Order: sequence, then C-alpha cells, then structure tokens
Amino acid sequence: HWGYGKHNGPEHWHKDFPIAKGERQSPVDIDTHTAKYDPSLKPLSVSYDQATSLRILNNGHAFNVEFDDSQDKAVLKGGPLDGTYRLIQFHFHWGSLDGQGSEHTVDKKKYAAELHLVHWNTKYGDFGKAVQQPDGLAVLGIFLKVGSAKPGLQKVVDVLDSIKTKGKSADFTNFDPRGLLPESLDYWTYPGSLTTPPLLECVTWIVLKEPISVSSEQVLKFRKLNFNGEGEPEELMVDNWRPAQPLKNRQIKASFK
Ligand SMILES: NS(=O)(=O)c1ccc(C(=O)CSc2ncccn2)cc1Cl
Ligand SMILES: [Zn+2]
Repeated sequence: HWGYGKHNGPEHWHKDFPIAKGERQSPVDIDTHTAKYDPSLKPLSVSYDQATSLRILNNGHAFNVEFDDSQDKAVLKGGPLDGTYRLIQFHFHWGSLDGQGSEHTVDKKKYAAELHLVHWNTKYGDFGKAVQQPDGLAVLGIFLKVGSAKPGLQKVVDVLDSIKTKGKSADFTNFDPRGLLPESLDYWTYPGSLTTPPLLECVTWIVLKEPISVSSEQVLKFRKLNFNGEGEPEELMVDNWRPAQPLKNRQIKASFK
C-alpha cells in the first residue's frame, strides 16, 4: 500500500514503518558548507569491469536494473567503507518536472533525478541479512541534471517501453553501469537509511559531488512509466522521491574541499 501519492506518499509512511521518524533516515539535505572535509577518507573504489546485469524490473515504485551478486563481480570498496560491497541493483528517483526529482539535495538544490547503485556488505552473505545490519548496505547516489544526453544511459531508456507497468520485467544483459558514472569520484558520506519502506537504517550513503547530464528526451521517457499495473488506469510514475529528512545528530563528511 505505500506509494508516492496524496494518500500513501512519504508523509504517511510512518504509520506502517515507524522507523520513518527514526534517528538516521534518508535522504538529507547536504549543506556543502557544514559538511566536514576528511583527509583520512580514502578514494572510492568502483570495480564494475565484471558486472553482470540480468534483468530490468518495474516494481511499481521505480525501475530496477538487477545484477548477479552471487560472486564478487561489481564491487564498491574504499571511500568511507570497511569492507567489500557487491552491486545488487540500480534504480532512479525523478520528478514530474526537471526542477525536482532528486532525494538528496545540495544546499536545498533539487536535481532532475537521482541514481542509486545499491551494494551489500559481503560479510553478511546476502542482501536480506545485510539490511538488518547497521553497516549492511552502501548506496552510491549520483545526481542527474538535464542538458547533454548520457550515451551510457540510452540502453536503459530504450527498454522502458517493455516494462511500462507494475510487475513487468525484461531481460537486460551486458549493461555496463560504468557508463553512468561522472568523471570525478569526490563524494559526501553519512550514515542513513533506505529511502523507501521498509526504511531500514542500514545504509552508508556515498553521494557524488559531480552530477551526470541526461537529455530532456531521456528523462521524458522515465516519466512515461506507470505506477499502476497493466489492467489499470494510468498514473504516471513521476515524483517517486522522498523529501529530505531531519539530519539529527549526524555529520556529513566530504572526501574533498
Ligand atoms: N532508495 S534506496 O535507499 O537506494 C533503496 C530503495 C529500495 C531498496 C529495496 O531493496 C527495497 S526492497 C527490500 N528492502 C529491504 C528488505 C527487503 N526488500 C533498497 C534501497 Cl538501498
Ligand atoms: Zn533509491
């Protein structure tokens, strides 16, 4: 039942998932001025050379591109992290308009969209167990602005017609998520949560400073997807973002000045 509308959107989630109001919820606004530079933060290590995409799914909240995470193929490590985290899926949040859509904000600035590359700590053996741990997940957040097309995104945009409605899936092999990365890997990092229910507080958030550019036509195709299932009245999949949540104790660290 949760969703992104007037009656079941983020303001209502706390009734089914009381952790919605917890001590380390995401996303947050990143105040770039108060984020602390940390010279001891390591470069982020993204090894996506051996990534095996399997499938793309409309889950009725977003679309997921899923990866084979049964061996250490596509891994995140270094940066603020202490272990190896395997890529399990990526998905996006986006707006009804180019002026909004990102979950994290940068000095209150909203980006047209936000990419989440979700990874789980190898120590916990699988994603299901990892989410029950305070360091179980590492999510790499990348902002999208609208200008130039991202050539590496087109393969994803062209299959969306095949997964229009809730519960549809399509095979989606040999997609290289390295084509979604910006140039710089400078990042902010803070401890947080899933941004959708179950809102589990198991995430180390690694948000890239440098946004990627996507074309107006690429993001327009995101907006043609549907929250509803195939038998049902059309509700465009738009505005599937959770607003910034209270920072509370937390400190956001920066890998850069
Ligand atoms: N917006 S986000 O924080 O990157 C994010 C959104 C959805 C999910 C899920 O996997 C939800 S499905 C699920 N979640 C917990 C336990 C069993 N299944 C995971 C993440 Cl990290
Ligand atoms: Zn997400």
